[PDB]
Amino acid sequence: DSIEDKNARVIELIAAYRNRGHLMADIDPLRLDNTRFLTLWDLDREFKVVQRKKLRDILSVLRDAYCRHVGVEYTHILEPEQQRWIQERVETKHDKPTVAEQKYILSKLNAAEAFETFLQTKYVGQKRFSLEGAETVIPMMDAVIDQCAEHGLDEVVIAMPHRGRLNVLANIVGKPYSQIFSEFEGDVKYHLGATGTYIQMFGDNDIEVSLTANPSHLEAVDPVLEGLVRAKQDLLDTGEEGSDNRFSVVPLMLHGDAAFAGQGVVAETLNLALLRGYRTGGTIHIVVNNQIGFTTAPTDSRSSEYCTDVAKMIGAPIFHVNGDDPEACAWVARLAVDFRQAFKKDVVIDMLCYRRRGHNEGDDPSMTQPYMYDVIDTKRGSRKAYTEALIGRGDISMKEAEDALRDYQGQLEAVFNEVRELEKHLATAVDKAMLQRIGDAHLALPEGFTVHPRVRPVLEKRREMAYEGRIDWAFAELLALGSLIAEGKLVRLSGQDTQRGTFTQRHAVIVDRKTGEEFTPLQLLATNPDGTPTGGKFLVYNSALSEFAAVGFEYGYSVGNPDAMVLWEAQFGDFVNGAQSIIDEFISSGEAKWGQLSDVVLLLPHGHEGQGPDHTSGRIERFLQLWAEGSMTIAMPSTPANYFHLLRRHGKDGIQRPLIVFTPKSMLRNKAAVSDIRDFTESKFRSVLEEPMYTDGEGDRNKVTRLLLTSGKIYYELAARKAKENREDVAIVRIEQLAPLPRRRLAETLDRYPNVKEKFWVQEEPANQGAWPSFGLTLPEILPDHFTGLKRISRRAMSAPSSGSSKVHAVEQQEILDTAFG
Amino acid sequence: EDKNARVIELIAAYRNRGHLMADIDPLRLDNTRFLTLWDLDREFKVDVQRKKLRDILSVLRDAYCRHVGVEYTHILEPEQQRWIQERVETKHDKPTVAEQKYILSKLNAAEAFETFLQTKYVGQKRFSLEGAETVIPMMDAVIDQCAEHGLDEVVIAMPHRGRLNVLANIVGKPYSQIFSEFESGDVKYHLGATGTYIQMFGDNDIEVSLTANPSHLEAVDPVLEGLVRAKQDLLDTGEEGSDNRFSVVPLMLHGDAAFAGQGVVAETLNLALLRGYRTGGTIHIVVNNQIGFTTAPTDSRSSEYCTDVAKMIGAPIFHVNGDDPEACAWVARLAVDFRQAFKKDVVIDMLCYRRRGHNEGDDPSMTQPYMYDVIDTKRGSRKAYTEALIGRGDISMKEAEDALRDYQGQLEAVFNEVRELEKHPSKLATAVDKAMLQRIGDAHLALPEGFTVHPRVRPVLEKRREMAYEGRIDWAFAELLALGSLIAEGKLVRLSGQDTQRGTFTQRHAVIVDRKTGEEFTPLQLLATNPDGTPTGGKFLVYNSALSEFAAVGFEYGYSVGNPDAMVLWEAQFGDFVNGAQSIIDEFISSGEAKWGQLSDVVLLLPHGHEGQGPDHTSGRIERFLQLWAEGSMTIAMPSTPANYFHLLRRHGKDGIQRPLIVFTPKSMLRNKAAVSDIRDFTESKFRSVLEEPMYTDGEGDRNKVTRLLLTSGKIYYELAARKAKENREDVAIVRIEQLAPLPRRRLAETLDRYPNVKEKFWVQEEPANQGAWPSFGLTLPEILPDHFTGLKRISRRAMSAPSSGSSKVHAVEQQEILDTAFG
Amino acid sequence: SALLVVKRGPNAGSRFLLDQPTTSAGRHPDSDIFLDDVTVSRRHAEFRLEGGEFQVVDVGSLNGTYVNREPVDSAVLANGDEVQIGKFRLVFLT
Amino acid sequence: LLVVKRGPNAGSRFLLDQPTTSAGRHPDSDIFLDDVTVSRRHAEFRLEGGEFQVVDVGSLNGTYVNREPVDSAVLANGDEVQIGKFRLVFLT
Ligand SMILES: Cc1ncc(C[n+]2csc(CCOP(=O)(O)OP(=O)(O)O)c2C)c(N)n1
Ligand SMILES: Cc1ncc(C[n+]2csc(CCOP(=O)(O)OP(=O)(O)O)c2C)c(N)n1
Ligand SMILES: [Ca+2]
Ligand SMILES: [Ca+2]
Ligand SMILES: [Mg+2]
Ligand SMILES: [Mg+2]
Repeated sequence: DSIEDKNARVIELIAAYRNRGHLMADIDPLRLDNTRFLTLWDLDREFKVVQRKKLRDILSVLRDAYCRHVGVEYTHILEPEQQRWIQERVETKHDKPTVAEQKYILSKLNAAEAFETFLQTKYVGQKRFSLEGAETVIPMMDAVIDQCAEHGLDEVVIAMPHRGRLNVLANIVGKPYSQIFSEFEGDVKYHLGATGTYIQMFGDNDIEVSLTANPSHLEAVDPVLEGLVRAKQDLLDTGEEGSDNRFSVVPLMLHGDAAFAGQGVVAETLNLALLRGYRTGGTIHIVVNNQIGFTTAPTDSRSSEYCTDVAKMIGAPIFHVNGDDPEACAWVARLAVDFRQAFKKDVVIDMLCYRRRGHNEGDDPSMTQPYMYDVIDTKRGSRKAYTEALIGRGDISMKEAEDALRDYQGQLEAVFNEVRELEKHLATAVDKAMLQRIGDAHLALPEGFTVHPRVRPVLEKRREMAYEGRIDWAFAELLALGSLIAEGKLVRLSGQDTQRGTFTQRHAVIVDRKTGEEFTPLQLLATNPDGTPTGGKFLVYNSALSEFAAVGFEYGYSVGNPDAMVLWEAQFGDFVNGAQSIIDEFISSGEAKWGQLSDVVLLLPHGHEGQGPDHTSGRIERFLQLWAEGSMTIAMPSTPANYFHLLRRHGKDGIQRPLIVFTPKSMLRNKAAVSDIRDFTESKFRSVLEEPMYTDGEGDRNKVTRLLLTSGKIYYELAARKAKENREDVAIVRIEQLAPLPRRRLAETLDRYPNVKEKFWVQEEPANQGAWPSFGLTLPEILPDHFTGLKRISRRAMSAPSSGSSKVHAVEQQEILDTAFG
Repeated sequence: EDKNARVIELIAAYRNRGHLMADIDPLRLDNTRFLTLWDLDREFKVDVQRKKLRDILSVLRDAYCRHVGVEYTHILEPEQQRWIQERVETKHDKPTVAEQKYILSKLNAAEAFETFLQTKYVGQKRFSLEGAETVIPMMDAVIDQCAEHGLDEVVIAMPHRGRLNVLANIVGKPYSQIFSEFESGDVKYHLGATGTYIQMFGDNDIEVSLTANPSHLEAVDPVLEGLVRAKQDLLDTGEEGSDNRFSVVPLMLHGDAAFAGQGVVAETLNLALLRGYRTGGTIHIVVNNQIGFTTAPTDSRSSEYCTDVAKMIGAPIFHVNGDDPEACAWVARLAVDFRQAFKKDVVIDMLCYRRRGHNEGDDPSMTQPYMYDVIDTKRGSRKAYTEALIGRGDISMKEAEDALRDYQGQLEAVFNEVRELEKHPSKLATAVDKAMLQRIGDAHLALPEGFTVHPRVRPVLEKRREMAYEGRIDWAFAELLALGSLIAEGKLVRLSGQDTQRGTFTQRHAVIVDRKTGEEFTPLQLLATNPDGTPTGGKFLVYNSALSEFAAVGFEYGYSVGNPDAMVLWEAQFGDFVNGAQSIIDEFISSGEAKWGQLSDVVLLLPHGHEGQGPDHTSGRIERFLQLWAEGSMTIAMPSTPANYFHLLRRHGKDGIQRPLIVFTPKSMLRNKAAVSDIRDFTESKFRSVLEEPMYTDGEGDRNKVTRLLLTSGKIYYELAARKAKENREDVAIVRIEQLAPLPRRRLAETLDRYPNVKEKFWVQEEPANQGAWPSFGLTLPEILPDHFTGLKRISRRAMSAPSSGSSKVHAVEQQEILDTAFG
Repeated sequence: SALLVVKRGPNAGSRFLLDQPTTSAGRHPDSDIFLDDVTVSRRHAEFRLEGGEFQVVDVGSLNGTYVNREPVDSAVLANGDEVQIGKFRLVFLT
Repeated sequence: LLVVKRGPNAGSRFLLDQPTTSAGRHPDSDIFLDDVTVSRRHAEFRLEGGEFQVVDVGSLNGTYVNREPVDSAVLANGDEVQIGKFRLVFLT
């Protein structure tokens, strides 16, 4: 072998360390895997790298950069400038931290361990939430926040599971012990949100630090955190919808090793990282990798080398770091923030540590992991180990070690003392000009814009509707959103193909036929006729093909900005069961559990049209089952004007409560399902609606002996059958607001039909679905003088939302109408 | 020296990033997509060979920058990188004329089928494969390569696009069945199918099947894996087999926007190498038409490729030009070879286009004018491939005419057939004998020689032998008695879930770990062998799952579909986390039989009960499962005794009916000393859908003294019974409904008739008034049994927006209030 | 008079008598030997009998006609020969 | 006189009119500085004759005077004293 052959192997060796050195790094503080770890004469031979270096010197730089307490994964990144940035900061001789910095890390380890000792000594059942063996996450998190403050950023928003939460609250968020342990019994405090101010120890800046609320459902909060941060960024005019590119609100997402690899919402949330409608300018992820998930070993938890491998999905750099090295942990945390600031992309920190105690109380973890726990039993605490390492290296004197010990005792006294002291003692109507302005906006096209020939009639029809009436559902929605933007409200609308609309009805964004340029007619309403801004905005997006992460994000966004109108639209309501964890754990229940309020709107296209069991139902029955007084508003409007007033009421009521709307599909193009101008200018939301022959016509309510109560599009088919047979003995009353039940309005309406001898709840849905399961039980109870004897007319009970046959659908639909008028 | 360093770095640059420059897009939408000249004739040493720079560049550009983009240097295993490198960095032999004509025959059938579908029926545009027809010769090449390895079956999962095309041209189903009474569209877009594939050029046949699926994109991915795993365990191949062939292959199809956005994709990839879930590698095909309805890829994903999630498990990724059917078939064969060599997932990203709009009347130029102006210039895949063969002189004009006649005949074959088509519960004993109980008890102490039991586990083993011979059988042992007796009778039992080997509440110990070596021992596996040494045919497959609910529940549903004779149980850590698998519950478990005729006997074990641990550690949402139920879809139960749970599982496993079972299981009731069963309950009884208090059935209690009846289910029974005993309340009786669905109407009526002096009836439950069994029972009981349940009142927690309060003190106050009201 | 037995294909075991001057084999539903598969062209092959001699002729199929795994335009058949038409394998017997 | 310029109690004033004024996390401190970065016994403000002196009494994070670490320092009007994350200005 010649110098030419020797060179080729040296360049291949340099590449091998850059690509795979992380597989040999000393990252495990337990050293469980023993098997984990050119000739000798070539060591003093020089090689071109435009430097010249001896092979021993090349090896020394490579082993220090890639094979000590930090394992770097970055050659998978497709952007070469990002690879070079990491390479330059990792392949250099590092300046040892100053004694003041080392003592500061020790002070944080003192506070972390003193807090855990307090928690495990004072209370029962705290073992499951213990941070013992992972305490280095406290100086790590502190280094993340300090680095964000160093960049002069505005806020760090944290999301995390239970492990170390109270520790984080005290030692990171800075909440007093008297508030954390107030009436402490695990506790609800493990789930609550918090805010505080972080002050740099060595720098000139302060930064807000907050923590979002979350359920026990590991990782479900990940997309909620992203939406909350985006909402705050939009308010601060930073990031994607901001005049600056600082993304000055930082998501800091904490995870566990087994949950990060197994929960699909992790991948869904990473997939939002660079999207125009969802990007937050990069998240800082910290995985508390204690190499166990309750009793489960990593080999049964994941199919890859690392728990963090999913982050390779978006080309994020990954830093595997030894939790027994708090200096390497703090350094990795600062580098992660710097990378996030430089490239506005996610960084993942895999902190390798251990779980000192059993997962629960009384649990002896040597039952299922005897080898791991025999090794853990030999481990000294992170604080004692770091104190001893500082003495050994001569970084601190024995007098300073004694100072550190007295500091630790004082940290212990401080928390016991404080807890000891605590235990002792409006119209939604708009004027004609407003309707006309929104209509005219659809034709106020930019100079030289080419409308698609199939889109142009929609624009012209909207101006026609705004001035002359017969307003359809899709325009009534834009009238609601547009009038809110003109009144200074931020409106955020998103979902799958939501810009155009699944049923080609919305056209919130129109595309130039020759250039592809976009035009948003409702954005013109963000400017008053005189040219001044209203303060309003239209943020409309096509989401990713997600339900869990997308619904989570919109819930999060509404929490981050309570003054925003936030709407998420399902392609068909049948796909919202993909976001069941957000509905159950956040939307329907967050106010009662955490005092956390949300005004998020869910739009669920619903209706029996013979398109099958996945294109028929938004499961009204599930949302009604989840409901309890004051938790959500649930509606199925039958008219475009009533939908318009429902959205405007929701946006202007000053109440933060989720709204669930079962929206139409074929009823979008039903010519009978149109509204008059008067319905927008001189009316309000109608929780209960009567037939126009009684309110506007000459119909006689006294002739009615059979009352049909219903909701949604089946109203029009019932009304048509009544008109066909000239059935004056039958009346159809619509319940527009399904929850809260409009008890008073419903009673006052039914009293206007004195000769009614029988009442029926009519619905398209199977008997075990729709509004019947809750209404059949609740109506005779809350209105016994009106609804005792109430009977049901519906499709038979089914294990699916509908039949899979359109012919069977049509036969069943006719059977309901025939029974209603039989 | 500086030149060699550049050449070696250039070789690495093509291997790592050549795929970014490859000609993979048939539309060429992105125009911007695409050492000196004297160095081209200089020789350099390469891995040991000597080659000119121009020759190195030529091999690299042919391997990495033509119609195939290879992604493999991310793979951590160097032998896997070398294997790909050797097959990709070689001069390839052009396909023979017979092979090219075979690909053309498959393109003929694909396009003829699409022409038929778009011409005969309305509303077929949304499911069109036009612009992606090359997926048919690609899939055919995958299956043919699997048959070449002598494998047993390929099982396909896919969404709607091209499904009927796949049914006809891949599965081999006749047109008279595919188009029978033809109308998400027709139900046939969702149904399962089986067929036999015969190699055109080789000696083998291979079974080809297609699993059923809902419209929920990607939800079927973990169902496919479970089904494949169950079939592999049956054929004694794979993880739980005597051979390592994994002779049943998952073929998973996807769309570009769904593959990147649906979390179940990552959850399913995460199972790929797990001992309890691995299927020896899935072949993935992404039909990447660079659009998702009206959405552009930039709003769909945060990465260069829709396939980047597969990097999670170090899978090789092949981006291939859909306008090159030879490159597509070659990539398909190489993917099968890699899957066979390393038992790992391979992803094929097939770049193509969507010729038509995603819906009828929908002009896609409204939202994508540029893409559709380019698509309008594209010639069909078949015409393009036919013309290319003529141009290159691979086929004569006489053979092109042969191919055209063949195409016309493929068209006539489908039109003619459709025109002609248009013209035209076992209830045997679940009781076991004493010897059976004793054998399962003794198995817990029949430890391997030298096995060191953990000191806290040893009393559990000894208590089980004690219970087997003497009684007071607890819940955890009764479960293992059920599973053990089924294994002794020759049944395969698969049990899994989070920490299911030991049990979340440290109660199961299905697997015990040697204190000194970490070696595992499974006491119930000893029941797979008869006393005489012969096998029973039974097996115990028990695993700790990944921290997933969606993929894990999907897999277990899939497994039961794949092996209907298996006992398949999935256990939730707490029933409160099963809402993570809501799409499987709604789209498969509760509804698959009525929608597709697809049967499943999967068991869901949901730990449930109000104990003051908060809203995420209290409820498996009984009310949601009762709301989903309709006659014959599922069995829903909340047993109160260990023997009744034992009989419920044995009835479920022995009835010869494939129907899911939902069990609301206990937590603190596991250690309730009153919640124990006698030996006679296992040996001389059966499952009891309705249970009375033992003082009336076995004691001297007088039913005629009862004026107030308390109807309930689950653990609250014991608190009600203890309050009755404390106050000697002879005027009150407690009846348990053990089987919540189907409602045991006749047994409940016969039981209530035994209390003639009852003046009032109450449904008592722990759950909030809008949860538990009250919303369905409050409505159904007065209607199905009006002479018994008219006037039925509710005693429960108040209605709540969450399953419980977050305070244990509030819980305790509410629990006492229910008991006080029940006996007030 | 001779016989064709299907050895591979969905109709394996099926027998066809060759006792007329021309016997058509293809995907056309009117074929004397209807071979229903996408790998078989509408008009694929013909079995032509003349003076006790049986001959297989490819009549312009896409996937060709094989006799003892060798592609042919036309071939004189002999007892025991394997004929391949698409995925179908037939044995010719006397 | 000492005024807190940085810390949760910013704007709080403390009079130095005794021979020794303790500053630390001990709840009995003359200047109670409640933060994890402040040791139980951190610093002392000593008055001898006409001069005011700051003395570090063995804290972990040290005592800084005008951004420099000190064991002891004679204070002068306008000097900034750092005790943990707290920043105090010394005024005459
Ligand atoms: C979505 C979800 N599924 C299941 C659980 C039950 N659970 C609680 S802790 C745990 C293991 C967590 O492992 P890991 O993510 O490594 O975190 P660690 O406890 O080790 O910090 C599980 C399965 C949960 N809380 N959330
Ligand atoms: C889980 C789920 N969410 C939403 C939909 C609605 N949907 C039907 S087609 C479509 C887009 C599919 O895009 P892609 O995956 O690229 O497949 P393509 O139609 O392009 O083949 C969507 C959102 C669905 N069927 N499933
Ligand atoms: Ca509101
Ligand atoms: Ca069964
Ligand atoms: Mg863990
Ligand atoms: Mg697509």
